Amino acid sequence: ATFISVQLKKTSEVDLAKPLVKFIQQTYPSGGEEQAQYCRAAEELSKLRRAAVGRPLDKHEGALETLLRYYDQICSIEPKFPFSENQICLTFTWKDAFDKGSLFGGSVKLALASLGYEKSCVLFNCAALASQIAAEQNLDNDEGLKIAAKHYQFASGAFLHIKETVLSALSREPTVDISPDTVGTLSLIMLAQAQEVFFLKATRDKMKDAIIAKLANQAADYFGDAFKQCQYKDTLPKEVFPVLAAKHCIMQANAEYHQSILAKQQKKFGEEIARLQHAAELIKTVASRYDEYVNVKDFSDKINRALAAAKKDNDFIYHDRVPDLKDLDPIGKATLVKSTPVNVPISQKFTDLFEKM
Amino acid sequence: EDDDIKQLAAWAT
Repeated sequence: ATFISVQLKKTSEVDLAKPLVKFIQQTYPSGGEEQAQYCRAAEELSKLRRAAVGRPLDKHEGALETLLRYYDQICSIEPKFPFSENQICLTFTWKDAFDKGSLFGGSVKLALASLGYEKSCVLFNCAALASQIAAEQNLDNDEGLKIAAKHYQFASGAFLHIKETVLSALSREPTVDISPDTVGTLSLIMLAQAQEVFFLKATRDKMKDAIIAKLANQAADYFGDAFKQCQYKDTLPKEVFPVLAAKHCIMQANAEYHQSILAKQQKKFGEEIARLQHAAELIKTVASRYDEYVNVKDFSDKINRALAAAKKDNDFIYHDRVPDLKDLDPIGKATLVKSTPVNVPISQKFTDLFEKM
Repeated sequence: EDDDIKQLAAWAT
């Protein structure tokens, strides 16, 4: 399985409790039970940070909901202790998800006394965990399919939220990993993989080849635009560009292949041959260029078996003219996929620890 | 066609 997922951002442990504890007892004089119970809920919050961003990595829904709860909580804490004018000192330290950093001294780290920056990197990890769970699904299983489609759309929409938001939410120029350009490209990639899940669902359910071709054609568009975003950049890991380039051509070929079954059904045998020749050319390009990244052997065979039978019978029986590609109609496009908006709360059965305030 | 997209889309919910 050749799906792209994103590694989690690392962060050093922080004592969330103390800098809040003291900032509570300033505007809460009664140091006996009621108003100093926010100081115990602030203890649960520090515990939540360590649970969300501290634990050994769990590629499971349990870890994701923790991460999402913590995002939700941070959004609820921003008005309580007005963070626009700085009066609290709390410094979060996050390492860049992709930048190795020169081994000639230090990785790429950014420390910022900012709720804006923390919730950005948190949301990044929600997106990146969602992407990893999506990619580990069993796509030869209908619930596996449903999980992937759901997690890719979540993540896509979460990267997009950061894109729109990072600059405003931070004081400094962000790290590259969360900059709008990197995170806009990740968004598109997750959206591409979500579309491809719909094509795999449609294929599995043996739906109408016309529909299946339209969903593959739209996947090809999303994969095309993503690689063209990586073409002059070296931010993402080195497998990403060639996997996207190949999926672009793998998807155009699936589009042509399913369109050619529609054509055969309609007895347009010349057009079948023309579409199948297109698909074989595309797939031969991926086999020769992207052999390290994708295994395209059985599709090549399916296509070749079909092209050979098609030519034989056209030559012997039908004698249709094989059209030029530029004379064929365009395959349509069907998108079944969107970037899930981030509207807190995004966690299940969310309770604001500081809802009294 | 139009209604087979509809059911794919609603499966995703």
